[PDB]
Amino acid sequence: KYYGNGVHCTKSGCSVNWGEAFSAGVHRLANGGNGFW
Repeated sequence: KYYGNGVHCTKSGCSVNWGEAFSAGVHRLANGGNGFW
């Protein structure tokens, strides 16, 4: 179960793939590049 924050609970345990979250953050962060909405 992804929590829209690189946080998934697999095999009955919540953890962070990080690289998955990092990809989430970059999408949000790298979106505000001067323009181009």
